[PDB]
Amino acid sequence: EDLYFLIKKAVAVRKHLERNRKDKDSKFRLILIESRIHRLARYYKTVGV
Amino acid sequence: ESSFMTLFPKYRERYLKDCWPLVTKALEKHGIAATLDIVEGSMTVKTTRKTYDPAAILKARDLIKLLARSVPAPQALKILEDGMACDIIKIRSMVRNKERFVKRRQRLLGQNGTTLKALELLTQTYILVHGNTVSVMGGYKGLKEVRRVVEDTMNNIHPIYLIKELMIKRELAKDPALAHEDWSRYL
Amino acid sequence: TASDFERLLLGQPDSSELWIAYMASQMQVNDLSSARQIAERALKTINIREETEKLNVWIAYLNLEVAYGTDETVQEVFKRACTYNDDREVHERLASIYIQSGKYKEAEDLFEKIVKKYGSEAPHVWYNYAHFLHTKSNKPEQARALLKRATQVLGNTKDTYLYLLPKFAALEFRSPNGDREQGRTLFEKLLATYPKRFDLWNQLLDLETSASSVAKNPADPSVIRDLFERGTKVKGLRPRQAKAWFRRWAQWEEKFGDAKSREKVSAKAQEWARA
Amino acid sequence: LVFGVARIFASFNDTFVHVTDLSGRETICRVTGGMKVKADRDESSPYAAMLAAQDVAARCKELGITALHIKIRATGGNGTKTPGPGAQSALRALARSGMKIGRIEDVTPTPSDST
RNA sequence: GAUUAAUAGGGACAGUCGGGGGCGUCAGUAUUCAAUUGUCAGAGGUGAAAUUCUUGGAUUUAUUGAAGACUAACAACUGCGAAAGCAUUCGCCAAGGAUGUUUUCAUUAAUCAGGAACG
Repeated sequence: EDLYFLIKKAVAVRKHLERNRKDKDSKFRLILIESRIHRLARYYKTVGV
Repeated sequence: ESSFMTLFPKYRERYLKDCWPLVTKALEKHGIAATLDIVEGSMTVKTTRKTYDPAAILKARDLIKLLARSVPAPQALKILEDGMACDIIKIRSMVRNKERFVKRRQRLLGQNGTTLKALELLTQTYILVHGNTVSVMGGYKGLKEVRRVVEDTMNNIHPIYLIKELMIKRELAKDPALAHEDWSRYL
Repeated sequence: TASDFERLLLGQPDSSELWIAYMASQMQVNDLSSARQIAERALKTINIREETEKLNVWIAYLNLEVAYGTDETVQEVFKRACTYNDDREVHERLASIYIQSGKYKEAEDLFEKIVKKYGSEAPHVWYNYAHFLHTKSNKPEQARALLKRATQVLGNTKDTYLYLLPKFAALEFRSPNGDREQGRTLFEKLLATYPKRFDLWNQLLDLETSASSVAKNPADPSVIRDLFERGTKVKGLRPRQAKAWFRRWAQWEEKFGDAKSREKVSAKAQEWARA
Repeated sequence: LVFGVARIFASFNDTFVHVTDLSGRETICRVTGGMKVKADRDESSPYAAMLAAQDVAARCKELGITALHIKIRATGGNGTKTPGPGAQSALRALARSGMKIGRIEDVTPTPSDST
């Protein structure tokens, strides 16, 4: 599923961020993809999932 | 035989072709040969045996580097005089900010080049601004002074302050009674 | 047992102390590859953010391999510890580990390679090198040669210069083979090159009124009285710092017990306050 | 035909004529503008260069080298990379003082690093 | 029981693109320090000067050692990153743009009060 691929990329980016936590542009990539997680998770929780 | 060479670009090629006979004329006058390669774009200057002047080959290497940097051609032939000497000041690594470098280079340029004309009249030089580099000329004292001026206008001291200091320099140098002390109280 | 251990790892999967207790129990029962598996699964299943927990498992793995492993696996886990954690930190921990384990020669080689790599910006690594040589290896001349290399490697920023030289001087004051006379050498040159730093004067007074002669653990009251006099005689003292230095002199003469000198501190304080 | 190495360090305020061996290790002779005119303003002058050049030319002809290969540099670290009036006048006066040149080579210590 | 498949979505895959980021690695010079020699009277600054170093040898010539710094000439009416910004080689790690597809849930969309990350 699309949300499943998004949370896959989310945990991959989180793994790289904890590999080097002083990578703040990739931290910004992480907060962007987390905002996308929140939005699509709510919008596909409204339907019943 | 002792050879110097460099490479000119493909917008300067037409310049060098329609502008070459005077370069090779003055250099035959100094007894040195030179030709123009077009399929590669190199100017090759070759000292002959009839070269009575030994400085003419170093002056010719300075010629070929100014014509590679697209300095005007018989200004570069005016380098064949005694007190003339070229110099280049890179400023793209002196200024670390892109837009501040652009603003400082056009602050150097000034309104309609009036500050450029004032500098070259005050220091008896020629100034060319080739973007990241600046081509300067003149007597060696003038060379030191214009290197000082370009580093201050890159360190954001204004050329109107520098022309103030240079005209005060000029007047306090031409009067003879004040010949040697520290004149920083006037500047 | 393993079942209770799996229960507590189900209860607290983050808990690296119970992780190293688990692999510690497995290094007691001597299945060392199983202990390797425990620490690997620790690095996998501990919650990701907890850097102190993961580096605790890292340090435990380094101790495990320098104890029961071999040179090849200590270098390999050294490498992966670098690529997963802070490089200078894991080098410092392997330095301390070799210090505890007594492998002082390969310790020295790692000290060399860390002072080549991270000697550009870290003063504590040169401090630990000098600490090693004023401890076990007994090379104080080589340590001050390292100090020359240190003022070579670092910038001339105030933290680097004026904090590596007093740290070295303090190490000389705290190690008897380091020669508190070399400590006074460094501090005399420091007060020469900057006579305006009353915090450095105060720190010199601290280490001189502290246990300076480590071979028998006293302070030295003659040169203490001398340096208190010179500190009263240098220029730049604000009245608060002057009162603080007079209080420090008075309290040192109270620990000494010389009431004549205590009275002299009070008389010096009043004749200085008269201004 | 003996060859030599004359290295020039012609800054804008001083000028060093300095002949060394072909290896560049044994300094044969060295003359400056203070051994010349020694005027702290005229310390870099084409005339002072002429004086230094005839001095070293007379000495290198006293020791019989008859030829050179000149090495040219300037303040190549951060200052200007061009040589000076001392350099041009000195080489002119040298090859007017008589010896023959082989190849000419100017090597200035350029940086890839400056700031 | 379930529409056009949107000339708005997000994704997947493949070839790519990037002086984008982080970590390490590889060089390159120039400067400073130190040494070794050849030194052998100034050097050094200036518009003139002065300070200063200078028979234990300055400045120089050459070879090394150590250090920090930055990546010149290619360098742009360019390229990448939202910005500040980004220029040696190589490697690793995620990410991002465009292209194309015989790829899918079919409103998920757009805007910013409050607030939050990077300078």
